[PDB]
Amino acid sequence: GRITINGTSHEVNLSALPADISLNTFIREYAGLTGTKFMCQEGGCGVCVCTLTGITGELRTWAVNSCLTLLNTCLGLEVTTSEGLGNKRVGYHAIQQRLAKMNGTQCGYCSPGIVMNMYGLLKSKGGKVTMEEVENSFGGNICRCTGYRPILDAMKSFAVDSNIQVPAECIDIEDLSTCKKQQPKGSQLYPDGSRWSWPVSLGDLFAALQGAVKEKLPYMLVAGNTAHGVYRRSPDIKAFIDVSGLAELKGHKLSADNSSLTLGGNLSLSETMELCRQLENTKGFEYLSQVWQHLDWIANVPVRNAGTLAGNLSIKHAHPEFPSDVFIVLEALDAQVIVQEAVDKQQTVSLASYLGSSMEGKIIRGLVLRAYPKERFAFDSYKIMPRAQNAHAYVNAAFLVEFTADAKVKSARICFGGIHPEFVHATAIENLIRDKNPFENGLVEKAFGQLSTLLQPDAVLPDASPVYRRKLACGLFYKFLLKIAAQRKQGLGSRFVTGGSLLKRPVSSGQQSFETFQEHYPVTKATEKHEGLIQCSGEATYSNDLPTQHNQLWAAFVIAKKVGAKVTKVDTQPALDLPGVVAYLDAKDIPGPNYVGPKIRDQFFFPKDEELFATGEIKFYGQPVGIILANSNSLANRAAELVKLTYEGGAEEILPSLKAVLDKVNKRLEQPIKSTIDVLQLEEPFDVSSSGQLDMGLQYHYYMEPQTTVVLPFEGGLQVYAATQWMDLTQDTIANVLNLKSNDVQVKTRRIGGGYGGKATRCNLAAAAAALAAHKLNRPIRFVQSLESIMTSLGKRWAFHCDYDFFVQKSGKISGIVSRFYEDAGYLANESPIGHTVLLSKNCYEFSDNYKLDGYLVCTDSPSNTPCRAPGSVEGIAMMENIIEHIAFETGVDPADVRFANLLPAHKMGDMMPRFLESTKYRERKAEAIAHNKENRWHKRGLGLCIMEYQIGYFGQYPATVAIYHSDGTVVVSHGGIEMGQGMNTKISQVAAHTLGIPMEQVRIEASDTINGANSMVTGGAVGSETLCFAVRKACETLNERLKPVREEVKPENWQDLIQEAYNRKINLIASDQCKQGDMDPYSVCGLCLTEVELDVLTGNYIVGRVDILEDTGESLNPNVDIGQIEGAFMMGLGYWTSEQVIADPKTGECLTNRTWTYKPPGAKDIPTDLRIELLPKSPNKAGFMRSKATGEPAICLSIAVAFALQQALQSARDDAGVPKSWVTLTAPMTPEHLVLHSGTEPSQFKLN
Amino acid sequence: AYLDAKDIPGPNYVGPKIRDQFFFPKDEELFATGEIKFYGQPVGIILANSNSLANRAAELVKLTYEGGAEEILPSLKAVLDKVGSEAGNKRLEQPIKSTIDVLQLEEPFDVSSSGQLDMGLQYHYYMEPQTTVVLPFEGGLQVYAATQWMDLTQDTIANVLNLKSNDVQVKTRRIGGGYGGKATRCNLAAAAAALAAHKLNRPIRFVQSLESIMTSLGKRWAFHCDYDFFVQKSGKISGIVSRFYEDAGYLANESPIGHTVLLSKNCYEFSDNYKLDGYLVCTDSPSNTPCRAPGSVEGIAMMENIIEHIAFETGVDPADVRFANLLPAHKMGDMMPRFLESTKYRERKAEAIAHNKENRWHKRGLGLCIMEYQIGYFGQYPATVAIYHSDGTVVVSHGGIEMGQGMNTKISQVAAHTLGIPMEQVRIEASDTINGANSMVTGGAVGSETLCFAVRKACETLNERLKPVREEVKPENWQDLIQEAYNRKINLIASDQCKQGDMDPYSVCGLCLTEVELDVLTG
Ligand SMILES: Cc1cc2nc3c(=O)[nH]c(=O)nc-3n(C[C@H](O)[C@H](O)[C@H](O)COP(=O)(O)OP(=O)(O)OC[C@H]3O[C@@H](n4cnc5c(N)ncnc54)[C@H](O)[C@@H]3O)c2cc1C
Ligand SMILES: Nc1nc2c(c(=O)[nH]1)N[C@H]1C(S)=C(S)[C@@H](COP(=O)(O)O)O[C@H]1N2
Ligand SMILES: Nc1nc2c(c(=O)[nH]1)N[C@H]1C(S)=C(S)[C@@H](COP(=O)(O)O)O[C@H]1N2
Ligand code: MOS
Ligand code: MOS
Ligand code: FES
Ligand code: FES
Repeated sequence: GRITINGTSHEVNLSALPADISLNTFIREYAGLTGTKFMCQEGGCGVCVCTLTGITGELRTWAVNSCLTLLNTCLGLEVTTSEGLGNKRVGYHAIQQRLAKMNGTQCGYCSPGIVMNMYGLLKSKGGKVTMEEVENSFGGNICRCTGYRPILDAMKSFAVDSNIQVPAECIDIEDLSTCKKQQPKGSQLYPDGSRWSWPVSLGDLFAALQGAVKEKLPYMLVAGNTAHGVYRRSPDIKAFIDVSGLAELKGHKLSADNSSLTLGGNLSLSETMELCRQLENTKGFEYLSQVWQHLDWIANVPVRNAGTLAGNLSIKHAHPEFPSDVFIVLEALDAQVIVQEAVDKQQTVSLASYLGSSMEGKIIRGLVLRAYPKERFAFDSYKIMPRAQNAHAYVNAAFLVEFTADAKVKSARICFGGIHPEFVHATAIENLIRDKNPFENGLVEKAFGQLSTLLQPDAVLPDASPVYRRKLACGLFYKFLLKIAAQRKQGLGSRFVTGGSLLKRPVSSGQQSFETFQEHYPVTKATEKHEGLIQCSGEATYSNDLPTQHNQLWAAFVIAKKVGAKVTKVDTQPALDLPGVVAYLDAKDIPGPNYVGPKIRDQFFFPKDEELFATGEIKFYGQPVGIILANSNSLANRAAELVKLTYEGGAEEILPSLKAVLDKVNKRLEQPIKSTIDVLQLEEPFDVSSSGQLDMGLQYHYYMEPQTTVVLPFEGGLQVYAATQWMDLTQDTIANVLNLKSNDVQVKTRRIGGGYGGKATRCNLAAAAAALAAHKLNRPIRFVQSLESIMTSLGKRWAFHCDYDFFVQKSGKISGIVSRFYEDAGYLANESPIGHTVLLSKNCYEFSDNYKLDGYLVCTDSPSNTPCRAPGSVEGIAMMENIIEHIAFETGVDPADVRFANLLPAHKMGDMMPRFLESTKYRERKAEAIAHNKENRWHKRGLGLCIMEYQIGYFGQYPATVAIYHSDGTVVVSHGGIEMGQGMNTKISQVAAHTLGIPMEQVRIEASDTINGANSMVTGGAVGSETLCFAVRKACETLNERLKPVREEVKPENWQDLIQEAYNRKINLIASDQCKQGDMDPYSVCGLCLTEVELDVLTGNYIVGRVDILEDTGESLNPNVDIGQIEGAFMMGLGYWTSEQVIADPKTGECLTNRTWTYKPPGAKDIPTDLRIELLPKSPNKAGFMRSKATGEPAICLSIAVAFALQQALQSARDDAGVPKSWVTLTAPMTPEHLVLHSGTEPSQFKLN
Repeated sequence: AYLDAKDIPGPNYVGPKIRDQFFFPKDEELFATGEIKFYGQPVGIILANSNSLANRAAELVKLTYEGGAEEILPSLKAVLDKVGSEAGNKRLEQPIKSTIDVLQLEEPFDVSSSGQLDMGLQYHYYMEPQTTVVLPFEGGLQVYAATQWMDLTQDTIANVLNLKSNDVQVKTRRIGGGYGGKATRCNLAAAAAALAAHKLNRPIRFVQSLESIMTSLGKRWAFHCDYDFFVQKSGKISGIVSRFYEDAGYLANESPIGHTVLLSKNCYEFSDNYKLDGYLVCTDSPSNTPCRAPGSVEGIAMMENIIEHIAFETGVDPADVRFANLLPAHKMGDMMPRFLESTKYRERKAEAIAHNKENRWHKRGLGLCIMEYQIGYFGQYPATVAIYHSDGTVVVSHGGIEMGQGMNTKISQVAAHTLGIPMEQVRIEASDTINGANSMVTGGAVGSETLCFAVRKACETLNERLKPVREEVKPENWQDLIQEAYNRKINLIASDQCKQGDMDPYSVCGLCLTEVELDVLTG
């Protein structure tokens, strides 16, 4: 057994490894290379992406997901990880260096995956790509920090057509212009009774396959192992047969007369796509440009490189409910399947026949496509997704229409997926249009109506509403007829034409405007990130990058699934029967209080008791009752699912959502905010009044580093390596739950791969579980929570509902507001954001005894909700800006004019807003959207304006130690702050360098720990960076004071001499200080966003176009850091208002949206096409630190501008639909589903003229 | 792999970027490049996948030599026999020239004699062998070094590898004995392990075999003394002439000779009547290094041996020769009479002489030694102390190295005493180059008390901060005080140091009486 990684050979003893070990597990735990991450384990996120190289007799390199690829299919290949491309000593790779120097890495957890995707892309294309291709290729790489713009600028600069400005220190890429697969003979047996075969011929395959069938072994024909990503591979699989090495299952044959194309069953989707580009200029196969487009909508680059045609169809075969895009395309083209059942025994059958017949002992040998000449055949297809890429379809469709000489239908194949498991063809519609001209009077009207009636979609959560899916399938057929009308020069009505087009998305771009002041350098300089290069190279270590410890085990939660019930009996035997499963631990094992929190509690974070392990009534679906420990992460997760719980009782009403509780209205409601106005008096006169609602759901943090703690038993205490924003609380919780001394519980947190609030407190269920296990079993424990564990058992941004009345003059001037809001706490009242909702409820508007505000905390049967970027602040701004927009709507006054009518006097927003509307050309662009909306029925433009005054305040204390080395005058800092991607360390390095008077490069920041970080408050509130900067500058001012007398006496010529002279005098070159609440004055951050959208009314899909952001950052400590904070914050908010959606099962309470398959944050193509950010000039802060303002949180509150833009577009559709002019409740999120449901569209409106 | 001097990025030099006159006056190579200076001089390293294989493979690397020394002179005796005791040769220096060119007696004498004192090398025999483990880490190095001086280990590695000091982090939790042999000789293995870790980008473990340690590394400096004494019948010293020679091995670095001179008079009275000349001798042998009480051993040995020789020439009892020479109104004058009385010296000394008259082949002996040992301070030593708000437990991380001498035991007592909490509540964490940044070597027997001073001072800062809170809330217990301090955002972390001059120097008086029995036929 043999694999090459980064140019080094590894002998693989297969007998000793799991049969199903992933390339990821092998890379991380056996080669010891921790650059390659994991998070989703299912192909959706990209953090695990590496490249394979193998033998036309030429070397091909392609990206794969290391989490999905099985080690045993990689034998003899060369594996490349980020570490393989460069490192500090040998020099960083062009791609690594370009991503760091162009500000495309924050937390850094996605950076290696990004680098290796780009490497894969460049190598597969002989180093020649377009900017468009580069932007198309990162659908599989989720970044939660950068908003992707700088990632796209960096990677686009490698393109032949690059128009990107590259920094002059960036090196040039090597020439990329254009090892053999190992295939042992016979099987390889495994202790557990598993077999691998590496057949070279079809004879060998059928030997292996007949073998497996006769010994009654469940088998798998292994290509990419990507199907696991969609439906988990059965544990019952014993015979693995690698088919990635059979030539006979690859390749293609154009028939002699160009009448048919035969495709290898196990061509990869990427190979099928390259084959499409080659044959799309061949008469009769021009339609393969549409097949290419539909394959480009499937999954992402690495899944398409690894995944195969036959693999996909095998999913459809096993799972009829699976709306395969390969299936719907091939069914519409009447593809034939070559089913082979021995070396000399094969049948060519219809797709439908393949699907209806057993495949036991049989393979797909190939697929047969016939020629469809351009003018005689119209072929088109659709995949409507909730975001731009890498999301399964609401509905997909493929349409094949043959036309006779006199423009009539000879035949039609009209196919939909996402309707119901037995629906394929719209048969009544194919028969309707047969032998007719589709454009003849009344036919399309009759066709919709009929189609609308025959679509009866199922309703299996978490799939979208049946009503949306029916309206979508109809709109798609309409869209097809509009498109082919345009192509065949059939007359259409001016207002209907664009209905047949897909939205224009140009190559995205950004602009940044900011000031720097050389007189403060290195402060206010725009710099790379302190850890940028180590983040991109995979040198940077996170908690789970700790090396393999001897006798280590992995932990996973065992969960209760019955809300209101009590667990009376636990059977662990099925878990413990698996070899490598060691133990189960529950509440009975906890020495100390069964409590997740500190010994001394407060009234904000910790007012309500929270168990580590449930001992009473189960409070939510997913509540942990214990942990399994096993010798692999895979086995721990699988064994934990096998522990059987017996329940006694159960709640007869489960209310797992804010809507469920409020619809039933009580012990679940508390009223922390009670207005001093009992009834609004409104003595002022008013011309317009109305009532409305605002509804905003949960948001999953989606940090790319999962919840992680490693605990080592050490010299009678514990060493804890925790991904936490608050080490002190981790330490406190572990010491309390185990009855230990805190000084024996040492926590080290060098960095975390994002937190956004979700690692403030929810890190401690896993940290305390891991520590419990390490303490009891006296062994290292690794607890890397699965995405499903995190999303099922841990909380999220609090959901928000508001009911309001407003009373205004015809100018939009507010006479009164009554508002009631409810925030969804989950099952515990802890960590309420309601204070900040109230703080920002007035935004920048003038009130006078005329704003009645009542606020309720609501407990639901769901995980305890937690802080998420700008908690309370987002809802406070959303609430007030919504009412502003609703006012504009009812009064007919422009939204800028309602804001002007209501602004506070003598206010910064009064200078900023007019200058912003001037520079963004707001007035002409608003008139433009309206003029366009008048000319077009199915494509609508909106412009949304959001303004804000965000409050910044300080809390807690943060220590910092600074030491100068006498050897060379270089500096180290270890502090109580956590670097989570926000550039705390970058800013700290500039401040230490500025204060001491030395270069930035001479400053290094070390790991945060419970020595130099003892007692430190949680890193959050956006003030972390400036707070640690205050601590470090104070410590450095102490060093300066000690150095001053040595300066004056020896008058040194340089820093090295000053420091050695101070060492000779025994000056202490170590200073420890802190920053505490009150060291700095609090302040506000004013921001404005203008967002432009184009809405496709028929699908609900939109493209966010130009976005303009102006924020007061004061004099920015680092414009690069602050631009990146604004883009990231805005983009997380753009997610909240677009594609991110959490669905709780209304009968069980289970969080159904619990993996990448079912939860969709912004991708690379979901961002604004034109992102322009301005840091306000000539605006020094009188308060805070060094004239600067925080940037980590405020911009997420401006993101509702996107919803305001879709709202204008949706209102224009409603107008055209004849809906009486009426407000539609704004919703986080504004999904395609939401917009089609409220657009007033009816299939009777589907006209050609 | 095999690595040698060709693979060194920076200077081929074991030591700091900025050198002194005591530790680093003379060039020392990591790997030899021209003339081999001693048998066992490393020229490179082999790296292998086990300790056994690495050691076996080292012996298989085939060296070809050219030329070779006329005469190899590997011991103090060899250099003095071949060169003579007179310095007018590159191998002999005279750091100590008596201001007396020739001794003139201002007192008359009844007995004169000449003698020699010969003391050889001593191997430290630390039970943990010379050990360094180096990990590549975020473009830098993590260094797990068995060292008495992290700062020198960091400085040396950073210099030889052309790295920033802040990218070379040394952690030393404890060592299994040092006794001076891990002050500087640790850095041959540490520099080599780091070079390999940096070049090969893998973890390197260097655990030096006993043979490697005793062949390639130095030892307690050997001592030779030639002396004349001139005394009265009583044993009262009229004059001494003393020449001594200390064996440096091939380099003059880390001379103990200054300490030999400081204790040469021990606790006896002299009047411009002690001629002392001291020579440093370079031998074809590993560079010799500090070993427990370097120079102090030889200085006391020299003076006490002269007392014992005087005793034997005059027939006066060794205690009585000491009485005749004691400095006036000295602590030793109070201690020695009480010591001789309580040990029953006079009786046991007579019992041994009586036993010896009766038995030809089984002889008894009684040996008396007295000393005044000088304790002085040098360098700066940092300490960081933190109190946890959760439970009031305390952690310390400092620039001292625990090598068994009980430094952490004493620190915990002092931190506990200063803060007013039980000892059990105090933990000491590993020494590192962050909280121990720039810290001097742990040696000179003052390490423990110097760190105790640094820790006490940090704990006094914490008390000053706790004082206002204690007077305001009048707490029932320490945990309540600490949590109230945390509530008011009092900083419960303090960092401070102890430097030379913070405490006053002093002497340690001691006496020893030893009884032996000797089998004359076997030895
Ligand atoms: C993140 C992600 C997103 C995706 N998005 C989409 C999407 O939007 N639309 C969509 O349609 N699909 C989607 N897919 C599915 C993807 O297309 C398939 O997983 C892939 O095509 C499977 O091929 P494979 O080589 O990986 O199969 P494997 O997992 O290796 O094998 C799958 C099955 O096929 C069988 N098999 C393999 N070769 C043959 C053969 N020649 N004859 C018979 N049986 C055979 C095996 O026995 C096995 O049971 C997605 C997958 C992932 C991971
Ligand atoms: N890259 C990155 N940026 C981030 C976060 C994060 O986890 N990763 N957290 C956000 C949140 S919720 C806060 S409170 C701040 C935390 O750091 P700061 O207080 O130093 O700005 O950064 C913000 N920006
Ligand atoms: N157990 C033990 N005791 C020891 C040593 C040692 O290595 N181990 N070294 C000795 C030497 S040479 C010195 S200088 C000191 C070092 O510690 P101290 O200076 O704090 O007493 O302890 C002495 N006692
Ligand atoms: O305070 Mo930010 O971690 S929700
Ligand atoms: O000073 Mo002791 O380390 S020879
Ligand atoms: S861990 Fe592999 S794609 Fe997410
Ligand atoms: S930098 Fe991309 S996920 Fe944090």
